[PDB]
Amino acid sequence: SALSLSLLSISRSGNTVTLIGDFPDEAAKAALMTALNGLLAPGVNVIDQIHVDPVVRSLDFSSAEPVFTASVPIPDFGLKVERDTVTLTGTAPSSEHKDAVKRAATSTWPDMKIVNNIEVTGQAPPGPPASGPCADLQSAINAVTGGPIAFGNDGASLIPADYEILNRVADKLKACPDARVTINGYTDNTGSEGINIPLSAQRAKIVADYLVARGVAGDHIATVGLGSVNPIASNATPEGRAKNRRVEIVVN
Repeated sequence: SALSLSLLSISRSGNTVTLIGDFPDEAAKAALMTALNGLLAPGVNVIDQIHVDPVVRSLDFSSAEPVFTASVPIPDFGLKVERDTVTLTGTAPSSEHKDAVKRAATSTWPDMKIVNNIEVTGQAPPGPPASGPCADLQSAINAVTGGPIAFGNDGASLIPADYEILNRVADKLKACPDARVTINGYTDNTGSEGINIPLSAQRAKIVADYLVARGVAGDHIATVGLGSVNPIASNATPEGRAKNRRVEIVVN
Protein backbone atom coordinates (compact mmCIF):
# COMPACT_ATOMS: atom_id res chain seq x y z
CA SER A 1 0.00 0.00 0.00
CA ALA A 2 2.93 2.31 -0.73
CA LEU A 3 5.58 3.23 -3.30
CA SER A 4 7.67 6.01 -1.75
CA LEU A 5 8.80 7.15 1.69
CA SER A 6 9.52 10.54 3.26
CA LEU A 7 12.86 11.77 4.58
CA LEU A 8 13.12 10.53 8.16
CA SER A 9 16.17 10.73 10.42
CA ILE A 10 16.43 8.94 13.77
CA SER A 11 19.54 8.76 15.95
CA ARG A 12 19.90 6.96 19.28
CA SER A 13 22.88 7.35 21.60
CA GLY A 14 23.22 5.84 25.07
CA ASN A 15 19.95 6.71 26.80
CA THR A 16 18.93 9.50 24.43
CA VAL A 17 16.47 9.18 21.56
CA THR A 18 16.04 11.96 19.01
CA LEU A 19 13.18 11.62 16.54
CA ILE A 20 12.88 14.14 13.72
CA GLY A 21 10.91 13.93 10.47
CA ASP A 22 7.39 14.11 9.05
CA PHE A 23 4.27 11.96 9.26
CA PRO A 24 1.52 11.37 6.63
CA ASP A 25 -1.08 11.74 9.38
CA GLU A 26 -1.96 10.70 12.92
CA ALA A 27 -2.86 7.11 12.08
CA ALA A 28 0.74 6.38 11.13
CA LYS A 29 1.86 7.88 14.43
CA ALA A 30 -0.05 5.13 16.23
CA ALA A 31 2.23 2.56 14.61
CA LEU A 32 5.28 4.44 15.86
CA MET A 33 3.87 4.42 19.39
CA THR A 34 3.92 0.63 19.26
CA ALA A 35 7.57 0.59 18.20
CA LEU A 36 8.28 3.13 20.94
CA ASN A 37 6.60 1.21 23.75
CA GLY A 38 9.35 -1.36 23.24
CA LEU A 39 12.14 1.21 23.12
CA LEU A 40 11.64 2.57 26.61
CA ALA A 41 10.71 5.82 28.37
CA PRO A 42 11.79 5.86 32.08
CA GLY A 43 15.28 7.18 32.88
CA VAL A 44 15.44 7.29 29.09
CA ASN A 45 14.64 10.54 27.29
CA VAL A 46 12.29 10.27 24.32
CA ILE A 47 11.47 13.23 22.08
CA ASP A 48 9.38 13.23 18.91
CA GLN A 49 9.79 16.29 16.69
CA ILE A 50 7.75 14.97 13.77
CA HIS A 51 5.56 17.31 11.73
CA VAL A 52 2.25 16.16 10.26
CA ASP A 53 1.77 16.84 6.55
CA PRO A 54 -1.07 15.40 4.39
CA VAL A 55 1.36 14.95 1.50
CA VAL A 56 4.45 13.14 2.79
CA ARG A 57 4.72 9.35 2.79
CA SER A 58 6.00 6.79 5.28
CA LEU A 59 6.96 3.11 5.34
CA ASP A 60 4.37 0.75 6.80
CA PHE A 61 5.34 -0.82 10.12
CA SER A 62 3.36 -4.02 9.54
CA SER A 63 6.31 -6.39 9.55
CA ALA A 64 8.78 -3.70 10.59
CA GLU A 65 7.74 -3.59 14.25
CA PRO A 66 9.52 -6.92 14.92
CA VAL A 67 12.69 -5.45 13.40
CA PHE A 68 12.82 -2.55 15.85
CA THR A 69 12.41 -5.03 18.70
CA ALA A 70 15.56 -6.86 17.61
CA SER A 71 17.44 -3.56 17.53
CA VAL A 72 15.89 -2.41 20.80
CA PRO A 73 18.70 -4.06 22.85
CA ILE A 74 21.30 -2.30 20.70
CA PRO A 75 22.52 1.26 21.52
CA ASP A 76 24.10 3.80 19.17
CA PHE A 77 21.47 2.61 16.69
CA GLY A 78 20.37 5.00 13.95
CA LEU A 79 18.13 4.89 10.87
CA LYS A 80 18.06 7.22 7.87
CA VAL A 81 15.11 7.21 5.48
CA GLU A 82 15.03 8.96 2.11
CA ARG A 83 12.38 7.75 -0.32
CA ASP A 84 13.99 4.89 -2.23
CA THR A 85 17.00 5.19 0.08
CA VAL A 86 17.31 3.44 3.43
CA THR A 87 20.49 3.51 5.50
CA LEU A 88 20.92 2.10 9.01
CA THR A 89 24.04 2.78 11.08
CA GLY A 90 25.06 1.79 14.60
CA THR A 91 27.64 0.00 16.73
CA ALA A 92 27.03 -3.68 17.47
CA PRO A 93 29.47 -5.38 19.91
CA SER A 94 28.33 -8.95 19.26
CA SER A 95 28.33 -9.81 15.56
CA GLU A 96 25.64 -12.40 16.32
CA HIS A 97 23.27 -9.58 17.26
CA LYS A 98 23.92 -7.81 13.96
CA ASP A 99 23.31 -11.02 12.02
CA ALA A 100 19.77 -11.21 13.38
CA VAL A 101 19.22 -7.49 12.81
CA LYS A 102 20.68 -7.66 9.30
CA ARG A 103 18.08 -10.25 8.31
CA ALA A 104 15.34 -8.23 9.98
CA ALA A 105 16.27 -5.13 7.97
CA THR A 106 16.16 -7.05 4.70
CA SER A 107 12.91 -8.69 5.75
CA THR A 108 11.61 -5.32 6.91
CA TRP A 109 11.26 -3.89 3.41
CA PRO A 110 12.95 -6.00 0.68
CA ASP A 111 11.35 -3.81 -1.98
CA MET A 112 13.95 -1.11 -1.37
CA LYS A 113 17.67 -0.36 -1.10
CA ILE A 114 19.21 -1.17 2.28
CA VAL A 115 22.72 -0.36 3.48
CA ASN A 116 24.16 -1.87 6.66
CA ASN A 117 26.80 0.40 8.18
CA ILE A 118 27.60 -1.33 11.46
CA GLU A 119 31.09 -1.34 12.98
CA VAL A 120 32.36 -3.60 15.75
CA THR A 121 33.68 -1.86 18.86
CA GLY A 122 36.22 -4.67 19.05
CA GLN A 123 33.72 -7.43 19.81
CA ALA A 124 32.37 -10.08 17.45
CA PRO A 125 33.71 -13.61 18.17
CA PRO A 126 30.89 -15.85 19.51
CA GLY A 127 31.42 -14.67 23.09
CA PRO A 128 29.18 -13.92 26.11
CA PRO A 129 26.33 -11.86 24.55
CA ALA A 130 26.32 -8.72 26.69
CA SER A 131 28.41 -6.08 24.94
CA GLY A 132 31.77 -7.13 26.39
CA PRO A 133 31.55 -4.53 29.20
CA CYS A 134 34.00 -3.77 32.01
CA ALA A 135 32.99 -7.11 33.50
CA ASP A 136 35.72 -8.90 35.45
CA LEU A 137 37.82 -6.45 33.45
CA GLN A 138 40.02 -6.13 36.52
CA SER A 139 41.29 -9.66 35.88
CA ALA A 140 41.73 -9.04 32.17
CA ILE A 141 43.24 -5.59 32.71
CA ASN A 142 46.12 -7.21 34.58
CA ALA A 143 47.03 -8.81 31.25
CA VAL A 144 46.80 -5.59 29.24
CA THR A 145 49.01 -3.84 31.79
CA GLY A 146 51.28 -6.88 32.14
CA GLY A 147 53.58 -4.61 34.15
CA PRO A 148 54.57 -3.66 37.73
CA ILE A 149 52.19 -1.40 39.65
CA ALA A 150 51.58 -3.03 43.03
CA PHE A 151 52.90 -6.06 44.90
CA GLY A 152 55.49 -7.33 42.42
CA ASN A 153 58.06 -10.01 43.19
CA ASP A 154 58.87 -11.60 39.83
CA GLY A 155 62.57 -12.38 39.43
CA ALA A 156 62.54 -11.24 35.81
CA SER A 157 59.48 -12.09 33.71
CA LEU A 158 59.02 -9.93 30.62
CA ILE A 159 60.54 -6.44 30.60
CA PRO A 160 58.48 -4.24 28.24
CA ALA A 161 59.39 -0.55 27.98
CA ASP A 162 56.22 0.83 26.39
CA TYR A 163 53.38 3.14 27.41
CA GLU A 164 50.79 2.50 24.70
CA ILE A 165 49.13 -0.03 27.01
CA LEU A 166 48.30 2.79 29.43
CA ASN A 167 46.29 4.59 26.76
CA ARG A 168 44.51 1.33 25.93
CA VAL A 169 43.53 0.72 29.55
CA ALA A 170 42.28 4.30 29.86
CA ASP A 171 39.82 3.65 27.04
CA LYS A 172 38.39 0.60 28.80
CA LEU A 173 38.72 2.35 32.16
CA LYS A 174 36.35 5.12 31.04
CA ALA A 175 33.44 2.65 30.95
CA CYS A 176 34.57 0.70 34.02
CA PRO A 177 32.87 3.06 36.57
CA ASP A 178 29.72 1.06 35.87
CA ALA A 179 30.77 -0.32 39.24
CA ARG A 180 32.74 1.07 42.17
CA VAL A 181 36.38 2.12 41.92
CA THR A 182 38.84 2.27 44.81
CA ILE A 183 42.31 3.77 44.54
CA ASN A 184 44.86 3.03 47.24
CA GLY A 185 48.23 4.71 47.77
CA TYR A 186 51.18 2.99 49.43
CA THR A 187 53.91 5.00 51.15
CA ASP A 188 56.06 5.20 54.28
CA ASN A 189 56.04 7.79 57.06
CA THR A 190 58.61 9.37 59.38
CA GLY A 191 57.72 13.06 59.44
CA SER A 192 59.96 15.42 57.48
CA GLU A 193 62.48 12.73 56.65
CA GLY A 194 59.68 10.75 55.02
CA ILE A 195 57.26 13.46 53.93
CA ASN A 196 55.94 10.57 51.86
CA ILE A 197 52.37 11.01 53.14
CA PRO A 198 51.80 14.49 51.59
CA LEU A 199 53.27 13.44 48.24
CA SER A 200 51.25 10.21 48.20
CA ALA A 201 48.00 12.11 48.80
CA GLN A 202 48.68 14.78 46.19
CA ARG A 203 50.00 12.11 43.83
CA ALA A 204 46.64 10.33 43.89
CA LYS A 205 44.86 13.53 42.86
CA ILE A 206 47.05 13.70 39.75
CA VAL A 207 45.99 10.18 38.77
CA ALA A 208 42.29 11.02 39.11
CA ASP A 209 42.71 14.21 37.08
CA TYR A 210 44.37 12.24 34.28
CA LEU A 211 41.87 9.38 34.26
CA VAL A 212 38.95 11.80 34.52
CA ALA A 213 40.39 13.66 31.54
CA ARG A 214 39.98 10.44 29.57
CA GLY A 215 36.29 10.48 30.44
CA VAL A 216 36.55 8.54 33.70
CA ALA A 217 33.62 9.44 35.95
CA GLY A 218 35.26 10.80 39.08
CA ASP A 219 31.86 10.53 40.76
CA HIS A 220 32.63 6.88 41.51
CA ILE A 221 36.38 7.27 42.03
CA ALA A 222 37.77 7.00 45.55
CA THR A 223 41.33 7.59 46.73
CA VAL A 224 42.87 6.68 50.09
CA GLY A 225 46.49 7.19 51.11
CA LEU A 226 47.56 4.61 53.69
CA GLY A 227 51.09 5.55 54.71
CA SER A 228 53.21 4.02 57.47
CA VAL A 229 50.93 1.01 57.24
CA ASN A 230 52.07 -2.17 55.48
CA PRO A 231 55.67 -0.87 55.61
CA ILE A 232 56.91 -3.20 52.87
CA ALA A 233 60.44 -1.85 53.20
CA SER A 234 62.11 0.48 55.70
CA ASN A 235 62.72 4.16 54.96
CA ALA A 236 66.43 4.93 54.76
CA THR A 237 67.72 4.36 51.23
CA PRO A 238 66.40 5.52 47.81
CA GLU A 239 65.10 1.99 47.28
CA GLY A 240 62.99 2.27 50.43
CA ARG A 241 61.03 5.21 49.04
CA ALA A 242 60.45 3.50 45.70
CA LYS A 243 59.58 0.24 47.45
CA ASN A 244 56.77 1.91 49.39
CA ARG A 245 55.80 4.16 46.47
CA ARG A 246 52.99 2.03 45.03
CA VAL A 247 49.51 2.54 43.59
CA GLU A 248 46.59 0.29 42.64
CA ILE A 249 43.35 0.64 40.68
CA VAL A 250 40.39 -1.61 41.48
CA VAL A 251 36.92 -1.56 39.90
CA ASN A 252 33.85 -3.45 41.15
